[PDB]
Amino acid sequence: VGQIDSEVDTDDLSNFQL
Amino acid sequence: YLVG
Amino acid sequence: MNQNLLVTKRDGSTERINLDKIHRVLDWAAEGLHNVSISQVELRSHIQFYDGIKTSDIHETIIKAAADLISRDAPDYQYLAARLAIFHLRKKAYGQFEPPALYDHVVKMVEMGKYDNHLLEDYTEEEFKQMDTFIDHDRDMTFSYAAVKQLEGKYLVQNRVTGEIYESAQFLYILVAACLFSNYPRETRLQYVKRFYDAVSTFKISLPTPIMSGVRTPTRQFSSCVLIECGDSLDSINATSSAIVKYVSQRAGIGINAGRIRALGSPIRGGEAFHTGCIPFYKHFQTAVKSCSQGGVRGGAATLFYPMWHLEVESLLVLKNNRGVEGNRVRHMDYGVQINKLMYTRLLKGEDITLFSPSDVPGLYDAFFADQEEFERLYTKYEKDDSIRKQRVKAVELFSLMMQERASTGRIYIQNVDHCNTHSPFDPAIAPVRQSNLCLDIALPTKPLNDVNDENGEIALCTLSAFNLGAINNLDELEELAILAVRALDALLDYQDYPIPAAKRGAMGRRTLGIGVINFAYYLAKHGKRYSDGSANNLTHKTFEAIQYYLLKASNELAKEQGACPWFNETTYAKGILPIDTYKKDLDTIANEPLHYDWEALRESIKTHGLRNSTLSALMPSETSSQISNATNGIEPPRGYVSIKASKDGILRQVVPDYEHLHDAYELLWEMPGNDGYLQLVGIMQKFIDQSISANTNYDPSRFPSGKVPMQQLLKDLLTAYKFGVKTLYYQNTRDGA
Repeated sequence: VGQIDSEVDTDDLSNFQL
Repeated sequence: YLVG
Repeated sequence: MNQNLLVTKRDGSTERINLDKIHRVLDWAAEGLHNVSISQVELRSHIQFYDGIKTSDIHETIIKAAADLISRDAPDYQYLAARLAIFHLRKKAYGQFEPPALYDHVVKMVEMGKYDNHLLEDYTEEEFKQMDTFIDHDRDMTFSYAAVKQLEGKYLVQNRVTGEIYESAQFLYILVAACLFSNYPRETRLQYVKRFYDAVSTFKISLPTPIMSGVRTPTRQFSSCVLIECGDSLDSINATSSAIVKYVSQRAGIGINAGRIRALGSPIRGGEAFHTGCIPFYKHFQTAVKSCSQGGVRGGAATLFYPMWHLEVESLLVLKNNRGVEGNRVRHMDYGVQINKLMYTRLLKGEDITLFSPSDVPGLYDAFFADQEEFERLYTKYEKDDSIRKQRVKAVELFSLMMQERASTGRIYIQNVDHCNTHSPFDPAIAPVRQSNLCLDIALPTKPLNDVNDENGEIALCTLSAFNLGAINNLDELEELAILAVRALDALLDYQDYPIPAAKRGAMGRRTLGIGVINFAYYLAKHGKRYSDGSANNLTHKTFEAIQYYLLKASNELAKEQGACPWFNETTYAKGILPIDTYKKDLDTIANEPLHYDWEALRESIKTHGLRNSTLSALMPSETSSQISNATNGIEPPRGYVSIKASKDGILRQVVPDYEHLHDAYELLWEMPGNDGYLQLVGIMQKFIDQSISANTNYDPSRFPSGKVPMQQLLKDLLTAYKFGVKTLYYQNTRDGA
């Protein structure tokens, strides 16, 4: 079912705080 | 109570 | 010129037509409803009447006629139809509309072997005479058509060959009450029976299907789901399998932890041939799961859990991917990928994730669930040690692989294992939580079996119930309801039978219960909140603090009376730790509501007299229960205002509660712009919930460029969920109108 675009940006993620 |  | 239409009766055969009898009955059913046309109904059904038709078909036909007019704009047809169906169903079971006196009904049912004989032993005729005075058969008129369809379909005691229905919903409620409180002191027994009876007949408390269909009958099997943990050994594998077979033969949902099975390639442990790996065994668990189902595929459901860092993780993650070699696929079981802090950090820093067979990294598996510090230490240690078999994968590749598979199938679930251990009722060093159950709402301690009858094993169980947030007026009605829910369940724990020794052990040891809500969505609509803007954050906080506080008050009250559960000392509760002391800190940033309850008084009361039950809350999904009560399901927003069910008896429609006045108030599922709103609400609920919540992520391809959901959005939502302490993540739905 789910059709995705597999492009990932680690730079964007980087700054996230868990 | 608490079992003993 | 006397052109009649002969109705035929239950072998009493021939007789003229009674179109004025019919109208009377219709007229009656219509009483109080708005916008329903009795004539419309009559026209639609009279046209299909033929000369020697039996009366039972005249009823079905007027019932269907009414049911087929149900609509958003004419929702009182659901009551008109139900009331006709109820009426018919009365005649069908009793020959009149008026139910027999309770004692007579029970006596007749015990002779027929449909009700447990202990009912007459435990209660005197005078006692039954009195319960009968609590009963109100007019509450039968509050059910909506879909509700009656479900009661008729799977709650009421009936003959499944002949089709014969033997009872009315009110006897079901009264006798569930009676059985569950049958061992109470004569002094209070009947006051409890009445209070509960009322709670359940007025839909304040919902109860699972096995319970509502069986308690009162001769069975003693009421399990909806179990949690088994497989050790890394043929003995355990065998036991696990054995246990699954007994449990699926009683219709239970299975949650299996097979994370410790060593990886393909590992050395033979003196006779145990795990050279071959996890998959062959997974297959074996799937066949065990499906052993008592229809073709060898239809019915019998399980969810298998494994650490993200397991050495065969990349083979495991694509087990339900249909395009692949048959031998390397176990498609009919859902998986639960287990993740913690360090895994995500490796994703964020674009570093690698190291795979390892559990067999080769001493202390790693345990640390993973119980101590993050130690997991970090042993993890980095074993990364460096080149003696240790290992594999390196780019964390981004691994995460996307799992999200991809979760996206396509919708059935690749997440479990944040640190969150289930740092914020739990249990002490991780003695009784850690290392798996969930089938729908990812349960989180309890489990110990592997060494044989099916191993007395040192532990199997966790689903002991469930739920508050209708739509049927209470204020949150202070939850103190009475917590009492009644907790006491009834706790009684059930002793009432039912245990197929496997380790499942008795867990229940008697920790007396764990999972009570949650239903009707959340309708509750938020009546208070003018929505899921996606964050407008419901403090209300949710207020509502879940009240649910948890009263559950703990009721359980604490109960321990006073009858003693804390045997292993109460393994809980964080025992050590004076409360859910409000260990929740995930970031929640502070999205809700300011203050606690309204004396948590400190209860903290001491808990430390001193303990808890009857080791866990009390868990937010599970609920299709059936919800339907009977005409409520939105668990905490999920409705897909639309009218939901459709198929049947042999035509299309069943059910309109959301109070659509008339709240259509603009509801926020339908695909109207939410994204998942943040909802994930926050789940995080707030998780502050107070002992166990977990079956939370869903939902994506609509219309909202994205070229109709493709970005993997970025999928990871961001995943991280949003972890950041607000969400323990598990269940289904992922894709589409824009269903």
